[PDB]
Amino acid sequence: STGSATTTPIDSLDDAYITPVQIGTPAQTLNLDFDTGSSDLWVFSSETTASEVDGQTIYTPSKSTTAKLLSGATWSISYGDGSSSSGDVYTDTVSVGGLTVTGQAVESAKKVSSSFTEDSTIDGLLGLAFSTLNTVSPTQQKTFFDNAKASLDSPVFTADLGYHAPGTYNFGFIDTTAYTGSITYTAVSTKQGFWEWTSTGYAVGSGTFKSTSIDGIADTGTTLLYLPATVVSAYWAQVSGAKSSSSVGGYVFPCSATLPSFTFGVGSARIVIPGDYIDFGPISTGSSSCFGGIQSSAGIGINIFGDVALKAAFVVFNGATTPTLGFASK
Ligand SMILES: N[C@H]1[C@H](O)[C@@H](Sc2ccccc2)[C@@H]2OC[C@H]1O2
Repeated sequence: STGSATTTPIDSLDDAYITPVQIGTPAQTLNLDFDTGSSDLWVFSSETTASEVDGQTIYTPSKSTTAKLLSGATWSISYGDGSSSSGDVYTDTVSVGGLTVTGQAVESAKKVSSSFTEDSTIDGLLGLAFSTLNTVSPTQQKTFFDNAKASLDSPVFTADLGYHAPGTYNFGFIDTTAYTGSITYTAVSTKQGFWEWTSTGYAVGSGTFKSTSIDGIADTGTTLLYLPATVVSAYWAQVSGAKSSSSVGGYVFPCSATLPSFTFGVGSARIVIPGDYIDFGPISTGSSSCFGGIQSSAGIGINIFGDVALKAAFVVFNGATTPTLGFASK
Protein backbone atom coordinates (compact mmCIF):
# COMPACT_ATOMS: atom_id res chain seq x y z
CA SER A 1 0.00 0.00 0.00
CA THR A 2 0.89 3.68 -0.27
CA GLY A 3 -0.44 7.05 0.84
CA SER A 4 0.06 10.61 -0.42
CA ALA A 5 -1.16 13.80 1.27
CA THR A 6 -0.61 17.49 0.67
CA THR A 7 0.92 19.50 3.51
CA THR A 8 0.21 23.25 3.73
CA PRO A 9 1.93 26.12 5.61
CA ILE A 10 -0.29 27.46 8.40
CA ASP A 11 0.67 31.08 7.65
CA SER A 12 2.75 33.34 5.40
CA LEU A 13 5.98 32.51 7.26
CA ASP A 14 5.80 28.72 7.09
CA ASP A 15 5.70 28.63 10.91
CA ALA A 16 4.37 25.07 10.66
CA TYR A 17 2.70 22.74 8.17
CA ILE A 18 -0.65 20.96 8.45
CA THR A 19 -1.80 17.81 6.72
CA PRO A 20 -5.38 16.50 6.63
CA VAL A 21 -5.94 13.22 8.49
CA GLN A 22 -9.10 11.09 8.55
CA ILE A 23 -9.95 9.65 11.98
CA GLY A 24 -12.84 7.35 12.84
CA THR A 25 -16.03 6.10 11.19
CA PRO A 26 -17.54 8.11 9.59
CA ALA A 27 -14.31 10.02 8.97
CA GLN A 28 -13.55 13.09 11.06
CA THR A 29 -10.92 15.11 9.22
CA LEU A 30 -8.43 16.99 11.40
CA ASN A 31 -5.43 19.02 10.24
CA LEU A 32 -2.39 17.63 12.02
CA ASP A 33 1.20 18.80 12.32
CA PHE A 34 3.34 15.90 11.09
CA ASP A 35 6.28 15.82 13.48
CA THR A 36 9.35 13.66 12.80
CA GLY A 37 10.68 14.86 16.17
CA SER A 38 8.05 13.19 18.37
CA SER A 39 6.06 9.96 18.50
CA ASP A 40 2.55 10.72 19.75
CA LEU A 41 -0.54 11.16 17.61
CA TRP A 42 -2.69 13.48 19.68
CA VAL A 43 -5.73 15.56 18.87
CA PHE A 44 -7.98 18.29 20.17
CA SER A 45 -11.16 16.51 21.20
CA SER A 46 -14.59 16.62 22.78
CA GLU A 47 -12.67 15.92 26.01
CA THR A 48 -10.41 18.97 25.80
CA THR A 49 -11.00 21.57 28.52
CA ALA A 50 -13.42 24.02 26.87
CA SER A 51 -11.45 27.17 27.72
CA GLU A 52 -8.40 25.67 26.01
CA VAL A 53 -10.13 25.19 22.67
CA ASP A 54 -10.16 28.21 20.34
CA GLY A 55 -11.14 27.47 16.74
CA GLN A 56 -9.62 23.99 16.39
CA THR A 57 -11.51 21.12 14.85
CA ILE A 58 -12.09 18.42 17.47
CA TYR A 59 -12.22 14.63 17.40
CA THR A 60 -15.37 13.25 19.04
CA PRO A 61 -14.77 9.56 19.74
CA SER A 62 -18.40 8.97 20.78
CA LYS A 63 -19.39 9.74 17.17
CA SER A 64 -17.00 7.13 15.77
CA THR A 65 -18.32 3.59 15.51
CA THR A 66 -14.77 2.23 15.38
CA ALA A 67 -13.42 4.16 18.39
CA LYS A 68 -12.50 2.13 21.46
CA LEU A 69 -11.28 3.52 24.77
CA LEU A 70 -7.85 2.10 25.55
CA SER A 71 -8.58 1.17 29.14
CA GLY A 72 -6.33 2.81 31.73
CA ALA A 73 -4.07 4.49 29.19
CA THR A 74 -2.96 8.08 29.64
CA TRP A 75 -0.41 10.28 27.94
CA SER A 76 1.49 13.44 28.73
CA ILE A 77 4.03 15.17 26.56
CA SER A 78 6.26 18.20 26.90
CA TYR A 79 8.01 19.60 23.87
CA GLY A 80 11.36 21.37 23.55
CA ASP A 81 9.73 24.77 23.13
CA GLY A 82 7.91 24.53 26.45
CA SER A 83 4.57 23.43 25.00
CA SER A 84 2.62 20.50 26.46
CA SER A 85 -0.55 18.43 26.31
CA SER A 86 -2.04 15.38 28.02
CA GLY A 87 -5.09 13.14 28.15
CA ASP A 88 -6.44 9.65 27.58
CA VAL A 89 -6.32 7.28 24.63
CA TYR A 90 -8.60 5.69 22.05
CA THR A 91 -7.84 3.29 19.27
CA ASP A 92 -9.50 4.09 15.96
CA THR A 93 -9.08 3.95 12.20
CA VAL A 94 -6.70 6.58 10.87
CA SER A 95 -6.09 7.36 7.20
CA VAL A 96 -3.52 9.63 5.60
CA GLY A 97 -3.75 10.32 1.88
CA GLY A 98 -5.44 6.99 1.20
CA LEU A 99 -3.27 4.87 3.52
CA THR A 100 -5.33 3.32 6.32
CA VAL A 101 -4.24 1.99 9.73
CA THR A 102 -6.80 0.23 11.90
CA GLY A 103 -6.34 0.26 15.67
CA GLN A 104 -4.12 3.34 15.71
CA ALA A 105 -3.66 4.93 19.13
CA VAL A 106 -5.35 8.33 18.97
CA GLU A 107 -4.40 10.34 22.02
CA SER A 108 -7.28 12.56 23.07
CA ALA A 109 -6.25 15.80 24.78
CA LYS A 110 -7.87 16.74 28.06
CA LYS A 111 -5.36 19.57 28.57
CA VAL A 112 -3.22 21.61 26.17
CA SER A 113 -0.79 24.47 26.82
CA SER A 114 -1.57 28.03 25.73
CA SER A 115 0.63 27.78 22.63
CA PHE A 116 -1.63 25.07 21.20
CA THR A 117 -4.82 26.91 22.17
CA GLU A 118 -3.56 30.03 20.40
CA ASP A 119 -2.80 28.10 17.18
CA SER A 120 -6.31 27.75 15.70
CA THR A 121 -4.94 26.05 12.56
CA ILE A 122 -3.35 23.03 14.27
CA ASP A 123 -5.78 20.34 15.42
CA GLY A 124 -3.07 18.09 16.88
CA LEU A 125 0.22 16.39 16.07
CA LEU A 126 1.08 13.18 14.23
CA GLY A 127 4.42 11.91 15.48
CA LEU A 128 6.83 10.23 13.07
CA ALA A 129 9.93 9.70 15.22
CA PHE A 130 10.61 6.25 16.65
CA SER A 131 7.94 4.61 18.80
CA THR A 132 10.34 4.34 21.73
CA LEU A 133 9.54 8.04 22.41
CA ASN A 134 5.77 7.49 22.63
CA THR A 135 4.44 8.72 25.97
CA VAL A 136 1.38 6.48 26.47
CA SER A 137 1.39 4.75 29.86
CA PRO A 138 1.32 2.01 31.06
CA THR A 139 1.50 0.46 27.57
CA GLN A 140 3.58 2.39 25.03
CA GLN A 141 1.90 2.78 21.63
CA LYS A 142 3.19 2.72 18.05
CA THR A 143 3.32 5.60 15.60
CA PHE A 144 1.18 5.71 12.47
CA PHE A 145 4.26 4.91 10.38
CA ASP A 146 5.29 2.03 12.65
CA ASN A 147 1.79 0.54 12.34
CA ALA A 148 1.67 1.03 8.54
CA LYS A 149 5.22 -0.07 7.78
CA ALA A 150 4.74 -3.79 7.11
CA SER A 151 1.87 -3.05 4.70
CA LEU A 152 3.73 -0.39 2.71
CA ASP A 153 5.23 -1.15 -0.70
CA SER A 154 8.50 0.07 0.80
CA PRO A 155 9.10 0.87 4.50
CA VAL A 156 9.63 4.59 3.94
CA PHE A 157 7.98 7.97 4.05
CA THR A 158 9.12 11.20 2.40
CA ALA A 159 8.83 14.86 3.32
CA ASP A 160 8.67 17.44 0.55
CA LEU A 161 7.93 20.72 2.32
CA GLY A 162 7.24 23.83 0.26
CA TYR A 163 8.63 27.32 0.68
CA HIS A 164 5.60 29.60 1.11
CA ALA A 165 3.69 26.90 -0.81
CA PRO A 166 2.12 23.45 -0.34
CA GLY A 167 4.16 20.25 -0.43
CA THR A 168 3.73 16.53 0.05
CA TYR A 169 4.07 13.66 2.54
CA ASN A 170 4.26 10.27 0.81
CA PHE A 171 4.15 6.88 2.49
CA GLY A 172 5.47 3.68 0.99
CA PHE A 173 7.10 4.99 -2.18
CA ILE A 174 9.68 7.45 -3.50
CA ASP A 175 8.33 9.84 -6.16
CA THR A 176 11.28 10.02 -8.55
CA THR A 177 9.73 13.05 -10.26
CA ALA A 178 9.81 15.14 -7.06
CA TYR A 179 13.54 15.87 -6.88
CA THR A 180 16.55 16.66 -9.06
CA GLY A 181 19.78 14.67 -9.30
CA SER A 182 20.27 11.80 -6.89
CA ILE A 183 19.22 11.06 -3.33
CA THR A 184 22.20 10.83 -0.99
CA TYR A 185 21.63 8.48 1.92
CA THR A 186 23.29 8.89 5.30
CA ALA A 187 23.40 6.84 8.52
CA VAL A 188 20.87 7.27 11.32
CA SER A 189 21.23 6.70 15.05
CA THR A 190 17.98 5.74 16.76
CA LYS A 191 19.59 5.71 20.21
CA GLN A 192 17.71 8.84 21.31
CA GLY A 193 14.53 7.90 19.42
CA PHE A 194 15.07 10.55 16.72
CA TRP A 195 16.01 10.58 13.05
CA GLU A 196 19.51 11.54 14.16
CA TRP A 197 22.28 11.93 11.60
CA THR A 198 25.59 13.72 11.04
CA SER A 199 25.98 16.49 8.50
CA THR A 200 29.42 16.74 6.89
CA GLY A 201 29.68 20.52 7.10
CA TYR A 202 28.45 23.87 5.85
CA ALA A 203 29.02 26.94 3.73
CA VAL A 204 27.73 30.50 3.98
CA GLY A 205 26.66 32.09 0.69
CA SER A 206 29.35 31.63 -1.94
CA GLY A 207 31.96 30.96 0.74
CA THR A 208 34.18 27.91 1.00
CA PHE A 209 32.73 24.72 2.43
CA LYS A 210 33.80 23.93 5.99
CA SER A 211 34.15 20.19 6.56
CA THR A 212 32.97 19.49 10.09
CA SER A 213 30.70 16.88 11.66
CA ILE A 214 27.38 18.26 12.88
CA ASP A 215 25.18 15.76 14.68
CA GLY A 216 21.51 16.69 14.61
CA ILE A 217 17.95 15.54 14.10
CA ALA A 218 15.67 15.81 11.08
CA ASP A 219 12.60 17.41 12.69
CA THR A 220 9.62 18.49 10.60
CA GLY A 221 7.91 19.78 13.75
CA THR A 222 10.59 22.40 14.43
CA THR A 223 10.29 25.59 12.36
CA LEU A 224 13.89 26.80 12.33
CA LEU A 225 17.43 25.52 11.81
CA TYR A 226 19.31 25.23 15.13
CA LEU A 227 23.07 24.77 14.79
CA PRO A 228 26.20 25.23 16.95
CA ALA A 229 26.95 28.80 18.01
CA THR A 230 30.16 28.87 15.97
CA VAL A 231 28.30 28.02 12.76
CA VAL A 232 25.45 30.42 13.44
CA SER A 233 27.86 33.27 14.25
CA ALA A 234 29.68 32.65 10.96
CA TYR A 235 26.38 32.90 9.08
CA TRP A 236 25.06 36.12 10.65
CA ALA A 237 28.48 37.81 10.42
CA GLN A 238 27.74 37.99 6.68
CA VAL A 239 24.59 40.07 7.27
CA SER A 240 25.23 43.75 7.96
CA GLY A 241 23.55 44.85 11.17
CA ALA A 242 22.61 41.33 12.28
CA LYS A 243 23.00 40.61 15.99
CA SER A 244 21.94 38.26 18.73
CA SER A 245 19.27 39.87 20.88
CA SER A 246 18.71 38.42 24.34
CA SER A 247 15.46 40.36 24.67
CA VAL A 248 14.03 38.97 21.42
CA GLY A 249 15.49 35.50 21.96
CA GLY A 250 17.92 35.04 19.09
CA TYR A 251 19.52 36.54 16.02
CA VAL A 252 17.70 39.41 14.39
CA PHE A 253 18.63 41.34 11.26
CA PRO A 254 17.56 44.50 9.43
CA CYS A 255 14.51 43.73 7.32
CA SER A 256 16.22 45.67 4.48
CA ALA A 257 19.00 43.05 4.29
CA THR A 258 19.57 40.54 1.52
CA LEU A 259 20.29 37.20 3.21
CA PRO A 260 22.99 34.84 1.96
CA SER A 261 22.22 31.19 1.31
CA PHE A 262 23.29 28.47 3.71
CA THR A 263 24.63 25.12 2.47
CA PHE A 264 24.75 21.92 4.54
CA GLY A 265 26.54 18.70 3.67
CA VAL A 266 25.00 15.27 3.32
CA GLY A 267 27.94 12.97 2.76
CA SER A 268 29.65 14.38 -0.33
CA ALA A 269 26.40 16.05 -1.45
CA ARG A 270 25.28 19.60 -0.72
CA ILE A 271 21.85 21.04 0.05
CA VAL A 272 21.51 24.79 -0.51
CA ILE A 273 19.03 26.78 1.59
CA PRO A 274 18.21 30.02 -0.30
CA GLY A 275 18.62 33.20 1.71
CA ASP A 276 14.95 34.10 1.69
CA TYR A 277 14.13 30.77 3.42
CA ILE A 278 15.98 32.23 6.41
CA ASP A 279 13.72 35.30 6.72
CA PHE A 280 10.99 34.99 9.37
CA GLY A 281 9.81 38.55 9.10
CA PRO A 282 9.33 41.43 11.54
CA ILE A 283 9.80 40.54 15.19
CA SER A 284 6.53 42.39 15.88
CA THR A 285 4.06 43.99 13.48
CA GLY A 286 5.57 47.03 11.76
CA SER A 287 9.10 46.46 13.07
CA SER A 288 12.10 46.85 10.78
CA SER A 289 13.91 44.17 12.80
CA CYS A 290 13.42 40.69 11.34
CA PHE A 291 13.81 37.30 13.00
CA GLY A 292 16.43 34.92 11.63
CA GLY A 293 15.71 31.36 10.54
CA ILE A 294 19.11 30.05 11.63
CA GLN A 295 19.57 30.11 15.41
CA SER A 296 21.96 28.74 17.99
CA SER A 297 21.32 25.31 19.45
CA ALA A 298 23.23 26.27 22.61
CA GLY A 299 20.90 25.57 25.50
CA ILE A 300 18.82 23.08 23.52
CA GLY A 301 21.34 20.28 23.88
CA ILE A 302 20.93 19.06 20.31
CA ASN A 303 21.21 20.46 16.78
CA ILE A 304 17.93 20.52 14.88
CA PHE A 305 17.47 20.39 11.13
CA GLY A 306 13.99 21.87 11.20
CA ASP A 307 11.76 23.10 8.39
CA VAL A 308 14.16 25.84 7.24
CA ALA A 309 16.61 23.07 6.28
CA LEU A 310 14.22 20.31 5.30
CA LYS A 311 12.10 22.44 2.95
CA ALA A 312 15.20 22.96 0.79
CA ALA A 313 15.30 19.20 0.13
CA PHE A 314 13.36 16.10 -0.78
CA VAL A 315 13.84 14.00 2.36
CA VAL A 316 13.52 10.23 2.63
CA PHE A 317 12.83 8.72 6.03
CA ASN A 318 13.88 5.13 5.44
CA GLY A 319 12.42 2.84 8.08
CA ALA A 320 14.16 -0.35 6.99
CA THR A 321 15.57 -2.62 9.73
CA THR A 322 18.59 -0.32 9.76
CA PRO A 323 17.03 3.12 9.23
CA THR A 324 18.70 5.76 7.07
CA LEU A 325 17.95 9.28 5.84
CA GLY A 326 18.05 10.44 2.24
CA PHE A 327 18.39 14.01 0.93
CA ALA A 328 17.98 15.29 -2.62
CA SER A 329 17.92 18.78 -4.08
CA LYS A 330 14.64 19.75 -5.75
N1 LIG B 1 9.38 18.39 17.57
C1 LIG B 1 8.89 19.80 17.68
C2 LIG B 1 7.44 19.81 18.16
O1 LIG B 1 6.57 19.50 17.07
C3 LIG B 1 7.07 21.18 18.75
S1 LIG B 1 5.44 21.09 19.55
C4 LIG B 1 4.55 22.42 18.77
C5 LIG B 1 4.22 23.56 19.48
C6 LIG B 1 3.52 24.58 18.85
C7 LIG B 1 3.14 24.46 17.53
C8 LIG B 1 3.48 23.33 16.82
C9 LIG B 1 4.18 22.30 17.44
C10 LIG B 1 8.15 21.65 19.77
O2 LIG B 1 8.88 22.69 19.17
C11 LIG B 1 9.87 22.06 18.36
C12 LIG B 1 9.76 20.57 18.68
O3 LIG B 1 9.07 20.60 19.95
